[PDB]
Amino acid sequence: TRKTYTLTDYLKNTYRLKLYSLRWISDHEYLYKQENNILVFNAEYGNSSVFLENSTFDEFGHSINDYSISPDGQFILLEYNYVKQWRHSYTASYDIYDLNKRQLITEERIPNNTQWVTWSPVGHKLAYVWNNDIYVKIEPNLPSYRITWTGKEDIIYNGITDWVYEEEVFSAYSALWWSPNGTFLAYAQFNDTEVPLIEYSFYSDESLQYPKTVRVPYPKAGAVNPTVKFFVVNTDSLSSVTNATSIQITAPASMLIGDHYLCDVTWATQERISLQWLRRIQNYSVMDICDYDESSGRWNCLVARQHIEMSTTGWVGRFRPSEPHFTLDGNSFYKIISNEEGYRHICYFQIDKKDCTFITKGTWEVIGIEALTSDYLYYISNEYKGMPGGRNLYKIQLSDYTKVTCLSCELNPERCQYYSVSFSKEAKYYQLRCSGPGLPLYTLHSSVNDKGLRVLEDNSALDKMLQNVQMPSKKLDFIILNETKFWYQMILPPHFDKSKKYPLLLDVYAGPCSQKADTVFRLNWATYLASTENIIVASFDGRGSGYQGDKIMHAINRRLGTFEVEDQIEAARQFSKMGFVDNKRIAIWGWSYGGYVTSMVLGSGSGVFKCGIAVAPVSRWEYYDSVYTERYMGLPTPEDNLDHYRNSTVMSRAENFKQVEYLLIHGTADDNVHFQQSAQISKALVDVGVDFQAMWYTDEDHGIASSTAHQHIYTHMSHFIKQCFSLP
Amino acid sequence: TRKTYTLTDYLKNTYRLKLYSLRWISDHEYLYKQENNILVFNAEYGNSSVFLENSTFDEFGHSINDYSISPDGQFILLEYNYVKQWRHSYTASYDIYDLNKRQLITEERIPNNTQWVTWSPVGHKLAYVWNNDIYVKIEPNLPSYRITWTGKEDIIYNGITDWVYEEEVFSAYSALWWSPNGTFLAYAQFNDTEVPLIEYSFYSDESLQYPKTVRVPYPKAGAVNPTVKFFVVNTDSLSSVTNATSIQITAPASMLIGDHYLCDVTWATQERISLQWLRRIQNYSVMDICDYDESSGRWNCLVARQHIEMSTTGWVGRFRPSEPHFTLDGNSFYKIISNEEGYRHICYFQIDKKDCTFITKGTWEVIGIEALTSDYLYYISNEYKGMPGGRNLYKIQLSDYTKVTCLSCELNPERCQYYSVSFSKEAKYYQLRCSGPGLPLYTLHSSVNDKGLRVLEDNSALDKMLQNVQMPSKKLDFIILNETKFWYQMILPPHFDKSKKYPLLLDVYAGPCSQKADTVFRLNWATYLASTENIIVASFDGRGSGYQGDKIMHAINRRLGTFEVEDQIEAARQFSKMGFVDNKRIAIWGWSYGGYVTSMVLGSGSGVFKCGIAVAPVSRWEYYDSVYTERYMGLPTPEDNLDHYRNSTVMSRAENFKQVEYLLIHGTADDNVHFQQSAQISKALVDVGVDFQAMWYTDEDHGIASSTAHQHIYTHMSHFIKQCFSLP
Ligand SMILES: *[C@@H]1O[C@H](CO)[C@@H](O[C@@H]2O[C@H](CO)[C@@H](O)[C@H](O)[C@H]2NC(C)=O)[C@H](O)[C@H]1NC(C)=O
Ligand SMILES: *[C@@H]1O[C@H](CO)[C@@H](O[C@@H]2O[C@H](CO)[C@@H](O)[C@H](O)[C@H]2NC(C)=O)[C@H](O)[C@H]1NC(C)=O
Ligand SMILES: *[C@@H]1O[C@H](CO)[C@@H](O[C@@H]2O[C@H](CO)[C@@H](O)[C@H](O)[C@H]2NC(C)=O)[C@H](O)[C@H]1NC(C)=O
Ligand SMILES: *[C@@H]1O[C@H](CO)[C@@H](O[C@@H]2O[C@H](CO)[C@@H](O)[C@H](O)[C@H]2NC(C)=O)[C@H](O)[C@H]1NC(C)=O
Ligand SMILES: *[C@@H]1O[C@H](CO)[C@@H](O[C@@H]2O[C@H](CO)[C@@H](O)[C@H](O)[C@H]2NC(C)=O)[C@H](O)[C@H]1NC(C)=O
Ligand SMILES: *[C@@H]1O[C@H](CO)[C@@H](O[C@@H]2O[C@H](CO)[C@@H](O)[C@H](O)[C@H]2NC(C)=O)[C@H](O)[C@H]1NC(C)=O
Ligand SMILES: *[C@@H]1O[C@H](CO)[C@@H](O[C@@H]2O[C@H](CO)[C@@H](O)[C@H](O)[C@H]2NC(C)=O)[C@H](O)[C@H]1NC(C)=O
Ligand SMILES: *C(=N)[C@@H]1CCCN1C(=O)CN[C@@]12C[C@@H]3C[C@@H](C[C@@](O)(C3)C1)C2
Ligand SMILES: N=C[C@@H]1CCCN1C(=O)CN[C@@]12C[C@@H]3C[C@@H](C[C@@](O)(C3)C1)C2
Ligand SMILES: *[C@@H]1O[C@H](CO)[C@@H](O)[C@H](O)[C@H]1NC(C)=O
Ligand SMILES: *[C@@H]1O[C@H](CO)[C@@H](O)[C@H](O)[C@H]1NC(C)=O
Ligand SMILES: *[C@@H]1O[C@H](CO)[C@@H](O)[C@H](O)[C@H]1NC(C)=O
Ligand SMILES: *[C@@H]1O[C@H](CO)[C@@H](O)[C@H](O)[C@H]1NC(C)=O
Ligand SMILES: *[C@@H]1O[C@H](CO)[C@@H](O)[C@H](O)[C@H]1NC(C)=O
Ligand code: NA
Repeated sequence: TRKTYTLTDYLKNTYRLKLYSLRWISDHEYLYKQENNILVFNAEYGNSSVFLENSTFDEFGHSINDYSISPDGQFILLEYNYVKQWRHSYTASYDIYDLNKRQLITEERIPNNTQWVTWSPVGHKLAYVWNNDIYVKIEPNLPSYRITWTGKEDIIYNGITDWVYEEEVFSAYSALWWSPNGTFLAYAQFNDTEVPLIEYSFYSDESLQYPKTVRVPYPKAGAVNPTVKFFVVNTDSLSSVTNATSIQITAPASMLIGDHYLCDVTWATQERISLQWLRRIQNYSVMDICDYDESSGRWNCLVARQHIEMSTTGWVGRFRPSEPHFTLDGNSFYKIISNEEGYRHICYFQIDKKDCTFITKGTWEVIGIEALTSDYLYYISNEYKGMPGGRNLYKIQLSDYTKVTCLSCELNPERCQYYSVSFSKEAKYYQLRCSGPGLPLYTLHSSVNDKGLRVLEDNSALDKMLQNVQMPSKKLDFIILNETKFWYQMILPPHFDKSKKYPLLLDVYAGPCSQKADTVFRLNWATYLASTENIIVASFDGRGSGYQGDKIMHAINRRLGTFEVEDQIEAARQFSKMGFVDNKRIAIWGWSYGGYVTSMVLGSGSGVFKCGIAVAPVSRWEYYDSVYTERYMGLPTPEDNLDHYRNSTVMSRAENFKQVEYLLIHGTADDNVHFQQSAQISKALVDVGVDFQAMWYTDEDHGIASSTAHQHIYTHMSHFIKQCFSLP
Repeated sequence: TRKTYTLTDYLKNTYRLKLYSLRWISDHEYLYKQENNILVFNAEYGNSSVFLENSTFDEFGHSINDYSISPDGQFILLEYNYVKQWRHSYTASYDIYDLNKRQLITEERIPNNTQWVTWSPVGHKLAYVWNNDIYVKIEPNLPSYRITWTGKEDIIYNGITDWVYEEEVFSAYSALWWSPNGTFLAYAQFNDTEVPLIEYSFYSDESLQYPKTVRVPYPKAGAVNPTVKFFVVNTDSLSSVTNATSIQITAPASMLIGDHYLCDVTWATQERISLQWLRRIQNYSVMDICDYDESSGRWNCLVARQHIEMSTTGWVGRFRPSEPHFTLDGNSFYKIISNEEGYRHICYFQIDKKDCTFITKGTWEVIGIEALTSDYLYYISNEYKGMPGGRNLYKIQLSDYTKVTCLSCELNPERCQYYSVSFSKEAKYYQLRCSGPGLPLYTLHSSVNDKGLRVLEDNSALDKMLQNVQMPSKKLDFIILNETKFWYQMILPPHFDKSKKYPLLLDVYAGPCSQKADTVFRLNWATYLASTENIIVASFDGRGSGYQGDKIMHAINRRLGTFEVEDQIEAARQFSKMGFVDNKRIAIWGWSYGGYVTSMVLGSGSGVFKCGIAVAPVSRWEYYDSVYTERYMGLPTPEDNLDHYRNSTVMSRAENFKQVEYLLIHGTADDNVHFQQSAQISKALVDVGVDFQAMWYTDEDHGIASSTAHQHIYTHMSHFIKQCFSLP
């Protein structure tokens, strides 16, 4: 009998997915790491040469974390002393290696404790942030020019985001944007002076006698938010003036009237930048398009070029307004926006005309715009077979919108229903990355004729390994509720027999615009539960879920902890009705938003679930950050939505936990969902005399992702589920 | 069949011990609160009068926490708005009621948030501490005189202790000492300027959006300690026009050479005060005896009147040097010190002679001196039947030390083997309080011929209730380790059958000078475990335990986490070989020092224990406070005892937890054993891949003592022990 996929398999990564991570350096060449050597590949022919031999930095004296080659290929930026901060942020040391001299640069080094570094998009200028101020080096071995003098720890951030902008607005630590040819450097400045601090203990190595208190400016719902300013500096003037002026571009009057955010920065041309601003009530956004005025040295944004994007049913964008993609001349752009039917499609704008033209339509959504040439726009959508959980690449002819070609749909339709893409610098080539439902498959293609050039990685090694394993299967389908299709997936045990009754674990996330039913191939905890423990692991996309239009997505507007919670309960009831589920053994688990929904479900008194596990749950919306929470909830004030903030807490449901077995887990150094949130759940449970199981993870953050903690948490959870389900 | 003593019985206090808490107000009368009325009793005859009717404060408008009648009976201090701080400290509001004119004083009230208040020992003066400064009121209706002006939150403490002095030196918040007739007020001042702060989160009610950070000056082992000064003020010469003059009494030269503590203050006469000082290396202490100089207004401590107390085998005193008991003229005193055989006995000192004379001797110890007259000294000891865990009252004739009379031994030998005592003002009467092995028994006696006047409370009500419950029994016995007897107790299930095998829980504390094997009657968690669950609950006093001489007590000097741990393992090994113990079901548990020892035992690799529970454990001595830790461990420096600090941690034993089931529990707001200690244990177990059970208690302190948390922890621990022992 073939072995199963065991817990140790998952935790030790015995069965490894191979990737093909390339970095395009031109329109026809990419870099790829093979046996620690960096190789340069010709895309057209597939031949390679050694770009940088793996012995080059043997005598460097530090383990190199990552590298970045300058666009002109003259220098390599070496990243070491990597110290992680939040989801995206980290600090590091940096050295620059001169590739032509084959020599490390030892003068005017990037300082230690540098927060962010980026090459210009052309050539080899560098911008970096150190002690919250911006510096620019025109040449790697020459002195830096200081751009800002206002940086102040935890207070003023120049060219980097604060906590909430990193996590919820930009999905990045960086807050600087080079113009296309590197002449201008645009940047944001955040001011957190009056933003309250989250404070928590960090215990460190056992050698530390007194715990440290970590203090991070973090606006919880309704609290004082950071303010923001936007500036542009001419880097070509730095060597000519003692102190080059950063020119401010102010937000429009419609934004200045109240609290607001900077939510997008996109350069259109060498002398034109677009900015999107979002009101703190996030159903109203404004794009300004601003041109450099050579005579005054200022940036001016004509009101005739200003574009309003608003929502009557919810917030603007999936998580924020979408980015524009400008035509080469910068006089028009394409942007994903919600159409009159509530489906997200590509609209084409002229910069000085307010009405746009939709170039795609239908009951499906465009996921992203991937590339734009003079003749074609390339985008990813879930159109194919009406499956919201699939992804394919399409090409639309700009001179004739009726001509739309699916580039990926039929390449391998059994194996490949979920694609992403990486285009070369001017879109001459593209790499397709298939991520399921079969094993991932990486292929290279030429744009001139859309022909497949070669297979880059087909995971044949893993395929061979998996043939000797009793792997689970995945079912993706839908149920019909109130004449609406809602999609679900099930990870099914090997040799699945529909005449038997299986225990079921509902794996929940269910946040707004989430999607937990898809065609992606995963090797995870669920794989083990199904393969070794014969547990069905199900997920369901109910009201609030994404990629299916605004009627579904905006259903939870101002009402988190309602329909998305109810729909998970209803999904479990419908799974029972299917006949192969032991109704005495239904469980639920989730992380973060999934931890909140798990806890809300367990506290609902539905009687459907025996047990559940919440990891790093939100418990009360007033504890979570302003940008995310208010997007869906508005403000926690009596004039706005306080009543619902107060009605949607886990704590208020404490008495109902007497009916279930609950395991509550949280990292003590979670900067995102504060340990506070679980500390309040446990206290409410103690106060009503509810017994439950708990586990804290010392010094772990939201990811509980250290090697040892990751192994420990899944091991602890596995015991809990197995006990609940009476599994030996 | 009759009922057992259940978990609910323990948690809801179904079976209540009655007390008889009296307050002596003279040599002949005491106060006793009965049905919220305060009565005055005549000791000779037992007749009473109502002193204060319960309905006197019906319209008060605040719930009264406690009361304190002035020594002259003219006034009553009413305590309300009680807010607990640490083990002893709290703040409260106070009102004074005039018992003669039957009215509340509304003039010059004691302020809210008062930290400490006390009547003078004679009359009706008041001293109180507010905002860390001392105030004196000569008459309750008159303005206070401000004594100190330097008080500053968390920095300068006048007349109250800081955290470490409260917990580990004085066992009290007060640092004020009135002279016997109230002329002088002596006080200490603590300076915590350079003492580091422990910081931890406090979550508060759900409504609090951001957790608070609590910061407490707390010296961990080897850190900067508070400094201390001592002063005396004459309260008879205070002025409304001039600031009060406090006279400093400085520490002896032998103390000033390095870090030191003030460890005892005891008035001898109206004009003579004794002080004991202790070096930070706590094996050297000095008593000064200081006389008021009426012509200069100074306090002079003659060097000829200094008394040195030191230890070559350990520290000085059980937890600190003992208090002196001065004769009427103050020219001599009696003090418990360790004799040349290492047994603590009463020594008689002349104030100006170096050599003292021991008045008691033998292989047993004096527990405390209780009263002193010109003819007799009254003391409690464990001499009787050579049982270190029993306690009886004795008197010794001061003119002939061979004449020692036991006053409690034979009163009721079967019921009463553990006594404490409360004497009237000049020792004319005494109340005996028997606390086991039978139900507590309170009796009143006259000293002149040791007549047993009357039974005050015999708990006959509880006896009647317990007749219908299957109660456990208690065996107190000894084992021999290496020619020395060491005592243990077992709480044995009802109908105990030595032909059956019972699971066994070892209930451990095992701190230095601890005693867990005694004759005290207790109704606690162990009562339930034995009565209802048929578990034997054993405790053992091994090396380091108290009341059996220094050979045993000082065995762990400079070596915590060694012999006291080994001896618990050895006791369990011996119990496991008894015919009535199931060697497959032996568990261990304890709180604080007991949590440390439990964890050290579970990490020993002994294989004797299946499971255990540690509650608020110490895990590493460098995390614990200076005064306690250094008493036993010296300083954590390479030149002193660092090596042993480093090899006595729980964390180093983590790998050995692989073969046990462990439950780790800690309150998040424990100001004493910081949550940090358990946070480091859990991290070490995670790092070696050991699974275990955990529970945090949000906002609970060292006691985990709120009604709801208390019920929850014992419920959780009960489930854990029952699961471990396979009990339904
Ligand atoms: C891949 O092969 C091509 C062509 O075979 C290489 O391009 C150059 O080809 C000329 C022939 O005219 C040779 O003289 C050179 O060796 C090549 N140029 C350079 C700059 O090396 C190409 O180099 C190969 N690409 C890689 C990445 O190895
Ligand atoms: C960041 O914002 C704060 C206000 O939150 C600014 O601080 C104020 O500055 C003015 C001086 O121009 C003072 O009069 C106020 O006392 C300050 N207010 C507070 C609350 O501190 C600060 O100048 C801003 N910093 C930057 C670089 O823009
Ligand atoms: C470069 O120019 C900036 C902008 O004028 C200077 O920043 C100002 O510095 C002064 C005092 O040092 C402050 O009063 C202003 O509030 C600052 N303004 C801003 C926008 O930061 C900066 O100091 C100059 N650097 C040098 C070397 O002169
Ligand atoms: C990058 O773009 C910038 C902005 O358009 C160019 O700078 C301008 O160059 C023209 C010459 O064609 C001058 O008339 C302007 O004075 C320049 N403007 C500014 C603001 O500097 C720049 O030359 C381009 N760089 C390269 C390398 O082509
Ligand atoms: C202790 O606190 C109370 C409440 O602050 C004080 O009571 C007074 O009455 C009301 C509320 O009960 C307050 O608004 C007044 O400010 C209080 N002041 C006075 C002068 O009556 C009470 O006075 C405080 N006691 C002392 C001794 O300061
Ligand atoms: C308490 O004791 C003090 C000190 O012995 C007494 O104060 C002395 O009293 C006599 C008068 O009989 C004076 O001659 C001394 O000068 C006083 N000394 C001081 C320091 O004040 C005091 O009388 C006693 N008080 C009571 C109420 O008995
Ligand atoms: C008090 O205890 C200390 C520590 O046990 C003793 O310290 C001695 O003196 C120095 C301290 O640096 C050490 O080098 C010696 O090794 C210690 N002597 C020993 C262990 O015998 C000190 O002697 C003690 N004091 C008394 C009065 O016994
Ligand atoms: C966990 N799910 C917590 C609590 C509720 C929201 N949340 C977040 O972390 C929100 N931040 C993001 C928002 C989206 C989706 C997730 C990844 C992210 O990068 C984009 C950040 C969570
Ligand atoms: N056992 C728990 C923790 C950790 C180790 C010492 N400790 C104390 O609380 C020490 N402080 C005292 C505890 C006991 C015995 C002494 C007097 C006491 O009041 C009660 C405080 C020391
Ligand atoms: C970075 O730190 C190291 C070690 O402290 C030091 O030797 C080096 O000079 C630093 N580099 C720079 C660029 O400051
Ligand atoms: C934005 O939301 C608020 C609260 O729901 C609402 O009052 C306002 O009308 C909305 N704006 C738009 C354009 O829908
Ligand atoms: C007790 O009795 C005596 C004499 O009978 C009496 O005078 C005295 O006041 C009484 N004491 C009390 C406290 O009632
Ligand atoms: C307290 O001690 C500090 C030194 O730690 C000293 O500077 C200060 O004066 C002291 N304060 C008082 C009131 O004694
Ligand atoms: C008493 O001392 C304080 C503090 O030094 C001072 O403010 C006050 O003026 C003094 N009062 C008199 C009467 O000297
Ligand atoms: Na009697």
